[PDB]
Amino acid sequence: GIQVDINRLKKGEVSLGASIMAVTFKDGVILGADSRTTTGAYIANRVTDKLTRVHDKIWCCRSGSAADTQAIADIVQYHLELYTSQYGTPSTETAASVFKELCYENKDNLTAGIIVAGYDDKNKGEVYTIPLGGSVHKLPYAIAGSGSTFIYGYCDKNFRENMSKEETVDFIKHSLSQAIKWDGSSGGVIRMVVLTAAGVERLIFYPDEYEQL
Amino acid sequence: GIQVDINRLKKGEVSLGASIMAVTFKDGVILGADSRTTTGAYIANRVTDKLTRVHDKIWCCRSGSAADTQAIADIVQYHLELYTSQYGTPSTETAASVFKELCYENKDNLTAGIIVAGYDDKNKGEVYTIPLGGSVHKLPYAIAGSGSTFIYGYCDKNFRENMSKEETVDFIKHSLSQAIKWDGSSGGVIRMVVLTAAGVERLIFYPDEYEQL
Amino acid sequence: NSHTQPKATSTGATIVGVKFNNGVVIAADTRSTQGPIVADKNCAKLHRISPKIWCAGAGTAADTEAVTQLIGSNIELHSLYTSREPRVVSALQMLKQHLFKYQGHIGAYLIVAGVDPTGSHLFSIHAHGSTDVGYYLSLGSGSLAAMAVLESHWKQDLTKEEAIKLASDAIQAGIWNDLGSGSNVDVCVMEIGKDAEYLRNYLTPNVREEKQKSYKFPRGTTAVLKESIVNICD
Amino acid sequence: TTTLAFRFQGGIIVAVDSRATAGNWVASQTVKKVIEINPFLLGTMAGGAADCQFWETWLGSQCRLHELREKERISVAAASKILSNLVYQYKGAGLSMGTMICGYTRKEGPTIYYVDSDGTRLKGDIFCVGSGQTFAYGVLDSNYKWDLSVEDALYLGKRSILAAAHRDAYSGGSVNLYHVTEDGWIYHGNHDVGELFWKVKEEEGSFNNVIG
Amino acid sequence: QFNPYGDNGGTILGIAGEDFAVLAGDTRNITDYSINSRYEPKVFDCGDNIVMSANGFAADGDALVKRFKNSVKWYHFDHNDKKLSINSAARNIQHLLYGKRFFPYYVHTIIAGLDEDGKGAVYSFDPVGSYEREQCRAGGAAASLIMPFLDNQVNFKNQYEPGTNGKVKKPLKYLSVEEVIKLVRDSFTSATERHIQVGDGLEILIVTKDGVRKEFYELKRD
Amino acid sequence: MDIILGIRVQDSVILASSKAVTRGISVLKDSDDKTRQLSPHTLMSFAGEAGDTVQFAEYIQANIQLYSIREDYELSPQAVSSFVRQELAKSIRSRRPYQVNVLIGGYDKKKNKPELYQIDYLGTKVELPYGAHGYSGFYTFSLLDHHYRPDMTTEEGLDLLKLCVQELEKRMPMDFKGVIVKIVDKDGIRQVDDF
Amino acid sequence: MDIILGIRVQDSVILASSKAVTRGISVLKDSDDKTRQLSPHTLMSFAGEAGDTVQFAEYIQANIQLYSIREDYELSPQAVSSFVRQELAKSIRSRRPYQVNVLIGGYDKKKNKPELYQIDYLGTKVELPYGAHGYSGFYTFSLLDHHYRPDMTTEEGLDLLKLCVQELEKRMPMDFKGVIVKIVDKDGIRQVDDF
Amino acid sequence: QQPIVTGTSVISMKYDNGVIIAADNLGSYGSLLRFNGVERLIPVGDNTVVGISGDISDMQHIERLLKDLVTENAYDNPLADAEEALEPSYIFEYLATVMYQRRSKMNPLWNAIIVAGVQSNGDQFLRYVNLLGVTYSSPTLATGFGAHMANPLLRKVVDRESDIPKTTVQVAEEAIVNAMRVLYYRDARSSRNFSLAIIDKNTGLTFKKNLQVENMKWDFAKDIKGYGTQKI
Amino acid sequence: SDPSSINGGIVVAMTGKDCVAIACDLRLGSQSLGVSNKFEKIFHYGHVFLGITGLATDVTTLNEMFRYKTNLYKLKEERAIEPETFTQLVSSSLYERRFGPYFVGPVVAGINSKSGKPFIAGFDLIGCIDEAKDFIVSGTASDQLFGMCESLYEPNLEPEDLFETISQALLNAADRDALSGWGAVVYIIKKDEVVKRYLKMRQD
Ligand SMILES: *[C@@](C)(CO)[C@](*)(O)[C@H](CC(C)C)NC(=O)[C@H](Cc1ccccc1)NC(=O)[C@H](CC(C)C)NC(=O)[C@H](CCc1ccccc1)NC(=O)CN1CCOCC1
Ligand SMILES: [Cl-]
Ligand SMILES: [Cl-]
Ligand SMILES: [Mg+2]
Ligand SMILES: [Mg+2]
Repeated sequence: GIQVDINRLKKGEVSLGASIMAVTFKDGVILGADSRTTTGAYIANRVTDKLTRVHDKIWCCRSGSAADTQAIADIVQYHLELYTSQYGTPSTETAASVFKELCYENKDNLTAGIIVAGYDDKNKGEVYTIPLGGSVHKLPYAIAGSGSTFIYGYCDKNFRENMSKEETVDFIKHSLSQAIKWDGSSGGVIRMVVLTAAGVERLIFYPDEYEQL
Repeated sequence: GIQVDINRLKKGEVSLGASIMAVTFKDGVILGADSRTTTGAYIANRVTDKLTRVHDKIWCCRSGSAADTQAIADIVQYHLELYTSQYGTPSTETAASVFKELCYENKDNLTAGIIVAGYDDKNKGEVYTIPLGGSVHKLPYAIAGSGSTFIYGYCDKNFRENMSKEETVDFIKHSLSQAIKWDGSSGGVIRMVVLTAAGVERLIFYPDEYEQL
Repeated sequence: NSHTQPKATSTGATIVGVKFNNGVVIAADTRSTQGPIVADKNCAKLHRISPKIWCAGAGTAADTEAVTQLIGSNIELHSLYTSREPRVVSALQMLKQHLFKYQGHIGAYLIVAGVDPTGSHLFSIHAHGSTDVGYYLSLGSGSLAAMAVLESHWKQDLTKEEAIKLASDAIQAGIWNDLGSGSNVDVCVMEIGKDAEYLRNYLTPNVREEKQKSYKFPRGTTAVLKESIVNICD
Repeated sequence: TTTLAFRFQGGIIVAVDSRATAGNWVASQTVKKVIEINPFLLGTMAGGAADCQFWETWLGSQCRLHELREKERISVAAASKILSNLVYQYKGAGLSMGTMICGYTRKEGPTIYYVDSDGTRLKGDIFCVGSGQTFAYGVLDSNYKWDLSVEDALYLGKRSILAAAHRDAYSGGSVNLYHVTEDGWIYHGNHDVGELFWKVKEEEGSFNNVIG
Repeated sequence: QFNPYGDNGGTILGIAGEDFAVLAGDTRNITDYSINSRYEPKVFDCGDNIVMSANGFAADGDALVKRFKNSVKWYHFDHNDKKLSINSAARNIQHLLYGKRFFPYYVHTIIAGLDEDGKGAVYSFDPVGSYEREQCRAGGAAASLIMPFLDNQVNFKNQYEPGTNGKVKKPLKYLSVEEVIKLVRDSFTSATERHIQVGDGLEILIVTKDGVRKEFYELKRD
Repeated sequence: MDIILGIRVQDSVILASSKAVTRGISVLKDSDDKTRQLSPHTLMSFAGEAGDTVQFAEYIQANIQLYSIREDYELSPQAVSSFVRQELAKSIRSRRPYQVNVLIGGYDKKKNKPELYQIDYLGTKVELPYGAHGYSGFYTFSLLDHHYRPDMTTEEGLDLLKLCVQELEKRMPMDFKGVIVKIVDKDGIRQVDDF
Repeated sequence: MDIILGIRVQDSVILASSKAVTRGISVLKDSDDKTRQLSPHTLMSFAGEAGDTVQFAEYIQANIQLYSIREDYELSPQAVSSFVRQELAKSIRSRRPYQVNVLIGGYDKKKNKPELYQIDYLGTKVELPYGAHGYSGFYTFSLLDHHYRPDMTTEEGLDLLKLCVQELEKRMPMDFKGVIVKIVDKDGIRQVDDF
Repeated sequence: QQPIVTGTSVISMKYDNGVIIAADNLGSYGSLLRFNGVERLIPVGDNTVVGISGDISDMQHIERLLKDLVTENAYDNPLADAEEALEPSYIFEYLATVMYQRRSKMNPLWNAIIVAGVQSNGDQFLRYVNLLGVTYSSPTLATGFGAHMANPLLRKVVDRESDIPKTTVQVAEEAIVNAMRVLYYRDARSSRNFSLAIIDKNTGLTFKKNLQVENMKWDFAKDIKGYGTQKI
Repeated sequence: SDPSSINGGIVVAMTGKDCVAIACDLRLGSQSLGVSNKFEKIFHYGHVFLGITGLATDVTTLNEMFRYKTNLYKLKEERAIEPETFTQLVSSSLYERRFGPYFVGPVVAGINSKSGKPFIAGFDLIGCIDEAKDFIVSGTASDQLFGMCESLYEPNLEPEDLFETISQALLNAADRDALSGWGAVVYIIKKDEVVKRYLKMRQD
């Protein structure tokens, strides 16, 4: 029962309670997220961007504490920029390792549920999930945030490997639509980020569309 | 989270954390449930019957405290038997009202999440859900128990009104299969009870079948 | 680290920030509270970080003034070092990393706004070190009263005069409906290519009415025991 | 509060302050802390204002019913015991009362009874009750003799309250004096500390700690 | 865990003259930092030339006033329509309050009227029933702000006759109804400035032998 | 519960200090001297937490004696009291503060005046005509407000002190086993053996 | 706290009880008699929670006096002590128990023997040659183990008692303002006025 | 004791000929938005509407009391549908009595309630009561988040008593519908679907079900990137 | 165990026509026990005046600290510190102890020697500056002082009239507070003369 994750948060701090997911597919990987930020039952920001760049084609989805995830993501971006200056482009695994190192070594003072997703040319699309404990788990797709509980059933039944871009976008849209519908901590617009060899594409979807799916 | 549902229980008492649901359809209504009973992380009973008869064609699904739900169901069965002796067959609404009265008036001392389901000839299949507070909610279908959180997404997307018997059985089987897969408090066999004009039919489904759905 | 001071001043407030065509505007009320008591009836909640970057502050009054001055000091030295006009993202980054380091014990909640060579910017910073971006933002005890107005009347492509009207209307909603906020409305407009104009007491809708009586005492009313000339000179 | 009453050659002196507080907030400077039960019986009040005020006016009703039923004025011992038996029934419930039942009867003579809210009931010649009781004791004990005159005894009682009013932050306002004889109680006026302190300082030459 | 009390703010003020008495009180009702109502009266005519106000927790305040109004009604029935004197009303209220000694009405009560000699009277009560007649009393949220001002202006405290070396005090005298209303209006405008829970409007109830008159004044709404 | 008193008169300062040392339900000693001589014309009495009192008193004593040797000069009572206050003012914000209250009675040879300072464990200094620490003050202050005069002699001060001790012996709950009295004047420090 | 002692000798029972009544930092009274006569040859001393002590003592006193009138006969000390114990044994499991400890000293006229019973607030009765309640026992028991003999006279018992009071006055933290001593024997109850 | 299944804000205001009241159709189970078909406006007769927030089980208890009150009033009452019909002031005072009695037994009905209606003489009635038994009246009234966000907006239309005759039903309903949108933006336990009720002295009771929040502004979200420095 | 209300005390400051006034009570107690009636809470460094309420040990410590700092200021700057500058110095010094603060409520008062403008200011315990045209209050009877000042105060009072207003504000506030009173001192400050008066008040 996951009131406990919220329970870990510092009193009166902004909460990211979220509906975040990353899905690998034929051409690469797609990250998806809602846009709601809460302070108790008040929505502090209804148009938040929870998908954040740590490198050109390595992004992450943030959940848990807004402050903690931002501080971590900023440090990771710094590490990978310094890595690139010396050793060239880092692997998605390398990025996940830097995230893990920060999350694990500071597991008591932090509340950060992060999904790392990136595109290599050799390794194609990859997804690593990092829960509260600071453990790393490489998966075909990953879901996280307060709203993810409501779509474990749906996502497990509907996920297939080697999907197309349009299919994966529909999979993420339908999933987050349900997570938003049931989770009060999730809502607003559905942001998405597409990572392929072609480049980086940002997508957005509004309530009027996804609510009536 | 689910904790404050389980945080309600008295220390050391048997827990009925569950995956229960009732679904109306063309010919009547079907009740469904898992068979797991826990004391912490130990499974006290792996073959429990959570579907219980309060009248010929009025049954209920039990979740929460095993002791509390049993005590309530026994009292309701007594009331409806006495009702039948004086006024004839009670409506499903009447049964739900008796459940509510006990749950609401003793809301502080009880932990009982009950789904009531019955078949009239006039009213056909009906489903009433009664959560912890003691409120009543009449619905086309209902889900409850610790494992229901994981299938809100799936059930909302897949439920249709006026389904057939075979379709409804598949809907319940696939749903509870997922709830069981993700919820540690749920498991064992999937029991079902079919309520129609034809009569009462009991169904059972074993892990080897439903796990690999 | 000390887990709060109750004695420490922590004013109720309504501060807002609104983006427009060629810049950004911020506004605030002018009430400072001590518990239920109004300590200052006309304080200035709009602070200067740099000439064209300004900062509205709510929460622990000492922490907002102290953190805005410290970062403003370091921004000035940074501007001199780099021979460049300071950027809003630099103030944002320096503020959040400071606030995060202290884990929320510095109770500063800020709306940062300004213009720089990159353009016009509007951010909010919370005590624990999280930051948000927006076209319209509100903090303080009257943030909900203000945000209600902002959600009702805000649109894309606001003019300068429309943004000032929307901002002051949002502050007024806080003044009237929130007990933590009151008195006057301060405004600061930061347009691109122009000097930032600080409009102290832009509105004064809460003037004290004439008293019914004068309480000037007859001379000699107070009983005195001793008089003595005090030496202030050397 | 500060209240006292002592026994001496010429009867009983009773003296009280008039302050009432709610924490550090001075709520009143003009509270009557002596209750006039009957022409021969007095009661002092210290502790919870409502508790004292309510139950001592109730005590007066019980004393009236006694003299109607028995055709005779109630004894000081019996009156004090009605109050002490009442508060004992409420023991643990959180009543806060520090009282003194002072009076004269034929069979008893001049008599003083200390009665508090935790059930204690004591007969005695000298008692000081309240937050400033220790301050009053200091002056009273060091100047007390049985052979004091009515004039000197009245002053010592007044001066002992004044001492407490000065030092104790939760005592002050004004001094109420009473004198109890074989003929009943006699009121000896309300004395504001505002004027009384300076009058006493000048005439007595005391209070040298204060800037004159 | 359930907390049965709440703070509805506001402040009240009673002053007594020679042949009259006033009972004022602001009309603002609040919870925490929100305004519930800008005009919610809490000073009531209770009959028999008695005005009453029970400031603090409004639910308990309303319950008490309601019960006292009813007490007046049954006093008439049981005692041949006899007029309830202000001193008798005061004692009756003490028993109402002390009746709930172990689950109190969280209110500061003030009543005002004329005594049996036709002279102005103000009585004030604590939450559990201790009462006292006074010339002057402020109660409620801004009581600590207003009360010392009244000590100075009504009872002329700390004021001495000029030139008398602080020996002769300023003599006590009754104030006119015009002078009293000036002090009330100045008390409430000052309290509105410095206390957040006080404002919106002021309602004064004046009590003379002729009856009960009302006066209303605007206050700052911030 | 530990009694320490002080009375400044015309030409001297008189300090009285209880003799009892109690631990649990046992009076371990009834002849304890709760004072240290800081300098020939400066005396400090003390009371508070066990151990802390003597450790603090002796630490101050050592520092004042070090100053006297270094400068071949006696520090004024005002100077000593300010030094003591600062040490307690430091102490209160330490990891483990000294829980000690003191009275400093001294005779200033330059001014030819007696001086009495009352300092609590927080570092709160006040010069007074008469002073006391602990529960003693609740009785002695009001008593001295009445009976004290500024122009009294040393003998009148001792009778005034007897009046305090009598009152304390009458109304205090604990048996403090009498007091050791010491006088500080122009001729230095001496003890009254029969009290 | 309060001091109540008891010594049974050859032909009598001697009870000693402290005179002090203390509340807060003030000794309100120094002449209090902490005992009640239950019957002509039975005396009960008491100590404990304020209010409870006297309320309990008088309640027992009334009940024993009622029995005496009804039967025109004096109850034996053993019978009285058993009655008192049962009342305390009921009390301890009540909503609000009597927090009172007692000593019952009596002379049995049928046996011609003195008897001393010690009962605590729980209802724990023991017959003893010497007894004490509270912190007093921690000193007096070992002292009496040494000096007590069973065949002592009343005068020898009073000297033995003086020895206890002296020790308590020396080593007890609180001033209990001396004791009131009473003797119970074949001729009834009497008070020693000079102690 | 605590609320389990809960209902959020109830908002309301007066206008020239009557009163308007609204509330969304959500029954929250903590952070879970569990029930979506919950009606929280309950009409009593053809002249009163009771809007209830807080514990839904306690709301259903109050429903039954009001239902039973209509029945009881009809007993031995030939003028039950005329002069001796239930007034809004009667219905409110009953509820207010119950709420204060329950709090006084340390067993409160957890709710916040607003009784809106029109009296027999044409006067507008609008008054609030909650779990503590606290009551107040005002031209605009709201519960929960509504108090913080709706009231400010509704008071811009009707700031004092004298603004009531100047406010038409069209203007008033527009303000209410706007307020419901703002609550959907900013209240984490609110839904898009809601019910609205108008009680007019001339046209009577109009009960509107299955309304939705519309004309929402979300387009500006696409321009918002990152949380500070991020450009992509 | 609330540091700000163990010893008790009050300070108030006001402005007038070309003048300022600052006043304080004389009480120092230990909760209920009154200990000293000579404990002044107003100090001065050159022409700048500082009043301090709160925990007495910190009042003393801060006086000694600001005497220390203003003396070094004068030696290096070769001039006396001004009220506006001193106000900033007090704010800095208090916030330096942010997470272990002095439990005080200081109040600055004085006239700028260059411009001649009357100046007053107040602080919380961690150094938040509260500037005001009219008046500043501090101490255990701050609520009372706020009430008295708001009603009695009017702008541009002459030194002789200002004395009466501040004195009446302090006295009547102190009499409604148990931990304040026991005497009072009022400073009237003109451009180049300063008068100090001790008030007669009730000694309870
Ligand atoms: C000296 C002065 C102090 O001990 C005397 O002992 C006097 C005795 C006289 C009055 C008989 N004692 C008090 O003044 C007494 C102190 C006290 C307070 C509370 C409990 C025990 C002792 N003061 C009071 O009782 C005040 C009297 C009012 C001011 C007239 N009353 C209160 O504080 C009340 C009621 C207290 C209470 C007791 C039991 C149950 C419920 C309440 N409380 C309030 O008024 C609360 N509040 C305080 C701030 O102002 C708004 C109201
Ligand atoms: Cl964020
Ligand atoms: Cl079971
Ligand atoms: Mg399982
Ligand atoms: Mg005093």
